[PDB]
Parts: sequence; structure tokens; C-alpha cells
Amino acid sequence: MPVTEQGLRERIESAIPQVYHIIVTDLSYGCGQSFDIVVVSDFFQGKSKLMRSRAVNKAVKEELQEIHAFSCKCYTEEEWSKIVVLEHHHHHH
Repeated sequence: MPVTEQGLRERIESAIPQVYHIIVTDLSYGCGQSFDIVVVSDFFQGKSKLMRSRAVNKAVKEELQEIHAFSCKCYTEEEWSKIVVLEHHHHHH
């Protein structure tokens, strides 16, 4: 009600610099306070995931006020590491 999952993506995009990709997914059924979104950016470069949360709150402080509890997963291939990515990008139909 107070926040829209679809609208959230737009807010996030406008709440942060045009990152590589922004995705908003609601973990709870339909609408709810719980939110789960994933975004990839260099913002996580040289900074820990926990640190990003603090920056995100400042960037989207109003979002937190509207949202009782939400998550914002962020990665930049760093977590994956060089190891063996084997690309494995997307999949065939």
C-alpha cells in the first residue's frame, strides 16, 4: 500500500546512481512490509556489504521510513571471485 514493489525499482534507481542493474522482488505474498531487492554496482568496491547498507539508508532514508523492514542485496562479482565463473550466464529455453 504505502510502497509498491514495481515502483520500488524506480525509487531505487532514482535513489542511487544508474547502477549496472536494479531488481525489486517482494519476498512476502503480494504487498507487505518485507522486501527483497538485488542491485549490482561498484559501490560495493572497497566496501563491505554491511557498509553498503548504511550508505543505502542515507541514499534512501525515506524508503526505510516507509518500509518497516526490507533487504537490499548488492554484489559486484567480488563475492563470486575469479575462481571459475564459467560464465554460465542465463540459460537456454
